[PDB]
Amino acid sequence: SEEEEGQSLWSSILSEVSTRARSKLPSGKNILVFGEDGSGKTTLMTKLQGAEHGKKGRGLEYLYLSVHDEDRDDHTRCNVWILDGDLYHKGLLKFAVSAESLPETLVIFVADMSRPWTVMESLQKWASVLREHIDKMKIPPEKMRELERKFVKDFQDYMEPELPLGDNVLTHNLGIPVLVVCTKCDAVSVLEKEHDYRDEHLDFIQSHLRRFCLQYGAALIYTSVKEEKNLDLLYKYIVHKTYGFHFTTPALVVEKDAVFIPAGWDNEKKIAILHENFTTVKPEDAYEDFIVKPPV
Amino acid sequence: GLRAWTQVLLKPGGEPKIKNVVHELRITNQVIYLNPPIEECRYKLYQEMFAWKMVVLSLPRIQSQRYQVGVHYELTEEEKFYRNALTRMPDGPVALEESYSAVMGIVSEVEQYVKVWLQYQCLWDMQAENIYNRLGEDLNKWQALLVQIRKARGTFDNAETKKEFGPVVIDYGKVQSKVNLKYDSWHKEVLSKFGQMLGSNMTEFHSQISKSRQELEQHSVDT
Amino acid sequence: QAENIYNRLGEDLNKWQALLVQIRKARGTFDNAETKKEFGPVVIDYGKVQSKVNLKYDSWHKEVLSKFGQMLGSNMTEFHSQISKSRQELEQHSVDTASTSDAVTFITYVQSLKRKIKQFEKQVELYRNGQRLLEKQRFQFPPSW
Repeated sequence: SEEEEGQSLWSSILSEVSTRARSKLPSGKNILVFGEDGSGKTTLMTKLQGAEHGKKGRGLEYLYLSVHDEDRDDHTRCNVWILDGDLYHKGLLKFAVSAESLPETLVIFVADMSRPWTVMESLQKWASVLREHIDKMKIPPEKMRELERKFVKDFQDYMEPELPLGDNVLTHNLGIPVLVVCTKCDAVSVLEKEHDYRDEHLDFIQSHLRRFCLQYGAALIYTSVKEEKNLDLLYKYIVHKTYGFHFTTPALVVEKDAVFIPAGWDNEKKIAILHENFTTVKPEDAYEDFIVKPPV
Repeated sequence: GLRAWTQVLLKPGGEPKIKNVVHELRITNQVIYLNPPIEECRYKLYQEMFAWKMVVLSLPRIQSQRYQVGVHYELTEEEKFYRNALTRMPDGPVALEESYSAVMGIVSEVEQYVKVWLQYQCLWDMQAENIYNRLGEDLNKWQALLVQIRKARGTFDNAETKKEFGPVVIDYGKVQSKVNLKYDSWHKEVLSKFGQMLGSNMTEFHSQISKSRQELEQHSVDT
Repeated sequence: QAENIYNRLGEDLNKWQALLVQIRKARGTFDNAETKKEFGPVVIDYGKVQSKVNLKYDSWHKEVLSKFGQMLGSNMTEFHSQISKSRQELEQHSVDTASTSDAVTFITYVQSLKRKIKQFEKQVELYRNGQRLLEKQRFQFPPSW
């Protein structure tokens, strides 16, 4: 009766007290790791979780990565979703996706040198797939617009990690966090000399990748195939987005092996400023024109 | 194999077997972090399902290439192992999709039971001084507190603990045992606090009655 | 003897923080997944008495946390009152004045503020560490907090 009402009201008062304070921070979700077929990035994501496993799972994987930061020391598990290799697995990925996952939507990608031109193409394929999922989501367009506004504000909030918008900026106006990495990074020297490919072509590819990022919204990432550059920093930016960690690392531009351009680290003009070195690489040259593939 | 995994969720036939779920609580600063963690249980269930699928997937591909020679090895997914049959599934992707969906459903049921358990997290969360301040020394407040403590005790009838959450049998036994201990402790602490409040009220009432009786005995009303 | 314990604790702020850390370590001495302290071939542990004493010691630690919370709230409130007075003084200050008495008062206030800046910074760093520790204990500031 009223005694139970009072006891449960005390329960609710303490519940409000705990909810106002003991909420700690965000957890659970992780980014859309758009793992592609034949990526070989199983161990890459494993080292991202600090592990080493090339176990080809049931297509995709709802991988686990807890995170306890001693300021709170509460392990924040990550709903790591490394995308599969089957285009048939699209619905399962959607089945893996969720409306709340849409509320906690973040994206992830990498880039291996071997079919890096096709990695642009496969990235386009995965982006179209993500758009297809978003269409399949069919969410509240007002809530979608508000979330897009928040994401655009965050993009505008990209200050120095140390209004006027580009036409291609956020062209893939997904409205979710996006990540792009650089796989097979140890092979660039083999690509540049052993494969004798132009390092100017490599730079132009990086520029076109940055352009695709400007379309999308994924910052450039320092990464090493063997040395695993900035993987801790990768998780750091990940927490800065999701867990809201106090990101502090300055961006890196000069080092190609550790090319981490964060959000706002280069404008479209700064992309064009980076495009100044593309002398032999004409701006009208195709990525197919900048592609290499033997039919062996 | 998809049908068999579906049965496991629910000579060619076979029969798989899996362990039970790691049901538990925690004491992290007296904080009930379930043992194993829910994310850990979901990942372990994913690992078990992946093992069940890799039972089929471990089949090597048709090694007819030994007749050929000259080129470097081409042990692809479907080349070395049985990989392309995943795409070539005759029932379509519905089997693996339903497996993932059933895993999600089991995880949702685990989450529901876990929320039910964690509804007692405020039992550890109880700020007793703030509770005493909010309730106050109202005699009706004390009576309602006693009734509410009785009701809370009545809502804690624990006989069986290990609520088997399907194939991941939830080991709710020890968690429920620690929870019953914590509920008894909360009830006893409420009994002690209400005893203190009621003793103060009874002492105040006795003092007031003694003062009135002494006033009547010293100064007679019919003086 | 909790009253004597509080008297021995006193107004030591860093002392209170260290005592909270020690209380965390001591509570960590209590508690465990198992119940029988099975150290050695013949190792036991009175699990039920351990649970009851764990309840008692948790009550003691929570009471200590509440007392330290009251003390830390007093310290933070004193810091807040001092900060309000300092903000008012900074707003009303006029450094570029040729008046001798006003300039002397401003210079004395500036010297006193420079002196108290180190103590205030120590108190603020201690308060940040203490807030983190209280959250570690879940010592949430109340609505008045």
